[PDB]
Amino acid sequence: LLKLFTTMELMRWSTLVEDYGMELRKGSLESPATDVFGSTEEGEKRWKDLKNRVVEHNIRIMAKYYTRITMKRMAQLLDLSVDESEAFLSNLVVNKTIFAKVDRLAGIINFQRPKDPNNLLNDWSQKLNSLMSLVNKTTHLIAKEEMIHNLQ
Amino acid sequence: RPANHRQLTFEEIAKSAKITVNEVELLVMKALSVGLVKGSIDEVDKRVHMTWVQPRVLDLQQIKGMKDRLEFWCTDVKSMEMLVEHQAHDILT
Amino acid sequence: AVQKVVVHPLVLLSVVDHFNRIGKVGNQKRVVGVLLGSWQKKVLDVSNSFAVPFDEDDKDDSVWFLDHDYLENMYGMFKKVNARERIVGWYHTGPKLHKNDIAINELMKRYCPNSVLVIIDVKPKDLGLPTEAYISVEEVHDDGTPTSKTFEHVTSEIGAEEAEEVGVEHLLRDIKDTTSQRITNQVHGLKGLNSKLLDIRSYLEKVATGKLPINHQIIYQLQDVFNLLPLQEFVKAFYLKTNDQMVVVYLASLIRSVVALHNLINNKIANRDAEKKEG
Amino acid sequence: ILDKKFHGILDQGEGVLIIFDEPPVDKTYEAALETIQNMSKVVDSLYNKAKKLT
Repeated sequence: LLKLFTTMELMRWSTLVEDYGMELRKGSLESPATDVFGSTEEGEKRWKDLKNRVVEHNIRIMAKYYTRITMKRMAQLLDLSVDESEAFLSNLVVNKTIFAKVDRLAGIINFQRPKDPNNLLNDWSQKLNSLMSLVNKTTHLIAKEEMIHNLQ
Repeated sequence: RPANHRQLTFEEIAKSAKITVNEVELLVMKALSVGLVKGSIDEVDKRVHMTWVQPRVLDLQQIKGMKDRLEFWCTDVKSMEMLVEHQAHDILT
Repeated sequence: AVQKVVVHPLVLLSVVDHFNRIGKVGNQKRVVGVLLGSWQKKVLDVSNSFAVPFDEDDKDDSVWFLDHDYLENMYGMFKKVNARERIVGWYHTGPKLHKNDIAINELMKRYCPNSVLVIIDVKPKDLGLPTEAYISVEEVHDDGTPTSKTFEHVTSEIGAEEAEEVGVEHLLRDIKDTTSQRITNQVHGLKGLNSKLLDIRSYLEKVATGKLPINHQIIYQLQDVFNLLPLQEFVKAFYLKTNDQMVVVYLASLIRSVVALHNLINNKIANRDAEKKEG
Repeated sequence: ILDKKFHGILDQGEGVLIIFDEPPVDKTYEAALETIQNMSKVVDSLYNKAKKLT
C-alpha cells in the first residue's frame, strides 16, 4: 500500500484483494487484518472505498495522455467495468473537484484539464521561454566548448 | 527517425518491443515514472505519441554528419537573416 | 556559485590603465592582478580591484610574484578606506589560459573562500560581452579523478551598481534613447551564425582530431536542447500562429488605421489653414 | 439560454447538448468602438474644414 503512493499502481483489484485478504490469513500478527478487513459493515465498506481509491486516484495519475480517451477503453484501463466506470465518472464528475469535459455524443472523452481553450498565451510561453533556453544554449556553448578546447 | 509523425501508432511498439496493446500504457506510464520521455499518448487512435526524449550517448558518425542540421542551421538562418535584412535593406537609415 | 556580479566599468578602467601600464613599462604581456569584492550573496560587486606586480616565465606558467607589501600590507591601508570590497579573486589577460591560473587562485583561496580568476579582455572586439568570471569548481568526471580545478564559466554580467554617469554619460557624446531593432536583428543573427560556425568547425575537429571531450558531458545534451525542435512540423503551431497573426493583423489594421485618421485630421487642418487663410 | 442563464447548444437531431461561451474581447469591442467615436469626431471636424475653406 505504501508503493501505491506513486503511479497509483493501477493494479488488478483482485490482486490487491489477495494482498489484503491474506492479512486475515496471517499465522502471525493478524489484528491488523481484523482492524481492517475482519470488519463487515465497515471492513467490506473499506473494500468499497478502496475501489473508490483505485478509481479516483487513477483518474489523478492518468491525467497526462488525456484529451483522447474512450468510455469503453476507460474501463479497460481502469480495472473496473464500463457502467462501473459510468458511476465512477458520475460521482467524480458531480464532485467535479477537477474540471473535465465529457459527452456521450462520442463517449471518447476524458478526465481532462481545461482542454486548452487558450489564446497566444500557450504560444507566448512556448516561443519566449524556448528561445530564451536557446540563448542560454549559446551562452554556455561558448563556455563549455572553450573549456573542452582548453588543453588545445 | 528525426522526422515527424510524432503521433506514432502503437504498432511498432507492440511488434518490436514485445509488448501488447493492454501494456503499452504501462510501458509509457512506467516511463513517466522514469522521466526521460513524457509523451502525450493518443488513446482514441491508440497512437503512442512522441514528445521530448533523452536522445543517445554517442553517434560519432552523426557527430560528423550533424552538418546537415548544424551548418543547415548556420547558413540557412544566416541566409534568411540576410533576406529579412535584404528586404528591409534601405531603411538602414 | 555565482550567477552575476556587479561588473562596474570603473574597475574596467582600472584594468585598462594598468594594461596600458604593463604595455608601457616594457614587455610583461599577460595582465594579471587581484580582484576585490564584497560577497553580499551569490550576487556580488566588482567595482574595486587592482593589478599586482607579477611576472610569468615563458615556460612553466606556474611562475608568479605576489608581494605581501603590495597586497596584504595595501589591504590594511585599504581596510581603513573601505572594508567591504574584500579580497575576492584575481584575473588574467590572454584569451584562453595558461597553466598557473589554477595554482594562483588556490594560493589566494586562503584569502577568499570563493576566489575568482577572470580572463580579462585588453582589446574590445567581441561580438558580445567582455571578460567573465570563473570561481573554484569541483567537476572532475564521471571517471571522478583527483579533483580538477579548472574554474568553470561562473556566469555574470555587467553590473552598474550605481549610475555615477555624471561623468560616464558625459563621456559617450554619441547615442540617444534608441526608440535599433534592426541593429539587434543583424547582431543576433550574425552572432548565432558565427557561433554555429565555431560549433561546426569544433565538431569537425572532434571527428578529425578532437579529444575524448568529442562528446564530453553535455555536447550530446547540447544537441538535445537543439532537439527541443528536432521541418519540426509546427503545424499545431502553424494554425496557432494563424490565430496569432489574426491578432497581429487586427493590431496592425486597427491601430494603424487609427494612426492614419490621426495624422489625417489635424495635419490637414493645419495644412489648409496655413494654405488658404494665408492668402 | 435566451436570457444568458445558459450559454451553449442543445440538440434533438442528435439529442446531445453542448455548452460554450467565451465572449470577452476587449481588443475588438474597445478599439472598434473607440474608432467609431473617432469617425464621429472626424465627421465633426469635416464642418470646421468646410467652413475654414469657404
